[PDB]
Amino acid sequence: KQFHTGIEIKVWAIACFAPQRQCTEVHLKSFTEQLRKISRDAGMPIQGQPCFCKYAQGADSVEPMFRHLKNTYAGLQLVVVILPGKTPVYAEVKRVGDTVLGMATQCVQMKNVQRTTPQTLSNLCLKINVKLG
Ligand SMILES: Nc1ncnc2c1ncn2[C@@H]1O[C@H](COP(=O)(O)O)[C@@H](O)[C@H]1O
Repeated sequence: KQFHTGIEIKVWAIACFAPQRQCTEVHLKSFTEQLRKISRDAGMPIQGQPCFCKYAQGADSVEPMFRHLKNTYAGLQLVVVILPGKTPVYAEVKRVGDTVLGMATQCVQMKNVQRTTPQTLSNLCLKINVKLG
């Protein structure tokens, strides 16, 4: 439950399973900037430039995507996964990340990317801190 120091997240990825027309590029860039600042201020800095940011659709897209990521980006520390409401994509991200490829993933809801609040960003930093701590 305690906050872990020493975490720096330099290589990370975004997979957006929410529809681009709903969660546009500027939503992603804005969400990301807000996340960079609060994680910085908290002392678990996530660098502002993700190594990869793409839209995907459907649970079947998850495993080919993570394979690509794992095959392409050495030192990949985290995949942030944006979800549009209740979706089987969540189950699949966890199956593949935790069980198949050993890749750390953190899911977040589309609504919290379209409009951030300090508290929802805080919730996310803590979930991330526990994971990589
Ligand atoms: N069945 C589901 N469908 C969509 N989103 C989910 C589901 N289960 C959990 N989540 C979201 O996943 C996030 C937690 O992800 P994680 O901490 O990576 O396990 C929470 O913010 C939830 O909103």
